[PDB]
Amino acid sequence: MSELDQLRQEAEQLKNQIRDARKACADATLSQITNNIDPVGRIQMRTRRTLRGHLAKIYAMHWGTDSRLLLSASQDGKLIIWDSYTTNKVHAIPLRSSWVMTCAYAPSGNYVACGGLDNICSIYNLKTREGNVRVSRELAGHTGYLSCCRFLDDNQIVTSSGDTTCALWDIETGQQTTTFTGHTGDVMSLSLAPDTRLFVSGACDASAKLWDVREGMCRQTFTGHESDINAICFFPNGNAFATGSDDATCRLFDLRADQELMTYSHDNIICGITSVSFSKSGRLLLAGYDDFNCNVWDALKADRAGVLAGHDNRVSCLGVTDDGMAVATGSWDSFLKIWN
Amino acid sequence: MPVINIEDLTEKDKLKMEVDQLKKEVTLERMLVSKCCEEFRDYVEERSGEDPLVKGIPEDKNPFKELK
Amino acid sequence: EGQATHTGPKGVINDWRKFKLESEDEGCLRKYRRQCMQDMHQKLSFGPRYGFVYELETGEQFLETIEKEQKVTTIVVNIYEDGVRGCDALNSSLECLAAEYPMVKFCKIRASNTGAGDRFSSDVLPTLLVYKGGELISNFISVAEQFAEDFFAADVESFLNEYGLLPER
Ligand SMILES: [Gd]
Ligand SMILES: [Gd]
Ligand SMILES: [Gd]
Ligand SMILES: [Gd]
Ligand SMILES: [Gd]
Ligand SMILES: [Gd]
Repeated sequence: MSELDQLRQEAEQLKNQIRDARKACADATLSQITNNIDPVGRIQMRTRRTLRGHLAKIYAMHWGTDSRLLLSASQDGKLIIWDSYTTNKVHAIPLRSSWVMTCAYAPSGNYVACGGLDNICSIYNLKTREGNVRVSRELAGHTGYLSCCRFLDDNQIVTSSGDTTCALWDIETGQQTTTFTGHTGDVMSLSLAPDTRLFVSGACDASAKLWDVREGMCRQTFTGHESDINAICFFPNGNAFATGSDDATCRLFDLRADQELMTYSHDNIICGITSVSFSKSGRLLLAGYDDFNCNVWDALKADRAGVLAGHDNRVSCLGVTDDGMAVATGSWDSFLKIWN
Repeated sequence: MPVINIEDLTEKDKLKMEVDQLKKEVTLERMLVSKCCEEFRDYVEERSGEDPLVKGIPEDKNPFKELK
Repeated sequence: EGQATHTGPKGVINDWRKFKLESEDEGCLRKYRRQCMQDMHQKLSFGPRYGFVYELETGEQFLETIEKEQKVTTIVVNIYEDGVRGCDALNSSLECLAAEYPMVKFCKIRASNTGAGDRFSSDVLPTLLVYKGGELISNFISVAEQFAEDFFAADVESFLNEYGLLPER
């Protein structure tokens, strides 16, 4: 007969070894070094635009690289490409499922994707103009819901799934070029490193994994959260990233240190974090909680710098422009807002 | 030659792969958190002064100015 | 709360589930969409306890009102001083607002009565502080500057609404 119980122990002893290797470089926390840095002024953003058009809860949104066009997926089975400057609608795409979990905007603006409980990642060409009937490509493969997706370019897109996997597809052939396996739980979110050579992912096994796109395998596995990681976002310079989880805490992980540099939390905060985003300089870390509230964190000092949307329990998702000029919020009442 | 892989492996096939990855990760050379923090503080502090959401935007230089 | 169930993928999953418990327990889709949004105003719409701008006379009073208040109630406190421009207009506006948003508690107090003299110079007056759930949600120094010399309740409202500080629809 063969054996497993023992094989379950070499895993723990190895994890145990990695813990020590880490604990060996943990001489200080980030807040220590930033103790003399001046805290930021109270951050108070104001609504400049209100996007009207959806007929239901907004599930997810994503800014276009021009910091003007933005896409929004709703429970109304619609996908809307807006022009935030004028609040005008540019495209409107009927979906087959109301259960859209994510939507993405190709950096070129030529495409836009989305997917959800349909276990499929649908791609739409905005240039050939598939607004009414057409659907460029339907990426089938995952055996679990599609949690998130991010374009690498026009013929390459990465997806995360409830099937414990992440995949790199070739839009043209529509084949699952690479398959990133390793998580032991449902992958909830993913974030492309700025150079798109690497990308990180959060899952329900409480770990964040750094993957090499071009090489197709896991480089490192981060841990600290005792609960599911629901959101992950890369830091501006590519050397770190943030995570939000059900343990009501945000964590800053540095890639070179292979461990968390700081944690963001307060005793009054008891809901899970399902959304995280950095400001342009990375000084601010915006967090969306499951109670529809949003807190603005001072990435350096680890203290709340402010509240986004005055805790009106109306924030279901958010996003920051590449130019760091504005933040967008989705809501359960069907409206999106832009804040400066 | 990208790697394609279906998920109908056995628990053992996954455990194997797990210890393998874990070993690779163990051979990883790490940097002192201190050195990492200094660079984080450095990058952010010198850029936060130009961050639109940190300092605020002069009304004329705001793309989302009161529409007229 | 613990595990998420209203936002992100978790939200879609739980929305889909609660959906089924209703259709058998396109047309059923739209009904559900309306029910979720509807299901929210009601929980966010609380009883209209007030209707007037209350005057606080000491710092102890200030501290007492935000402390003992229900965590769901939004408290708008106005720190002012007579004679100082803008104050009167703001107080007028607040009286009308307090009457329209009975679920929002509106208060006013002289900078002198705060228990922090110099800290509040006419230069930053009037200052509008807004609390909720025991924590400070907004702090508007020189609020009067956010409006035209002559401003009325509807202006202060538009303003507060754009920071997401006022309830109901
Ligand atoms: Gd501001
Ligand atoms: Gd406005
Ligand atoms: Gd879990
Ligand atoms: Gd420097
Ligand atoms: Gd530097
Ligand atoms: Gd009104």
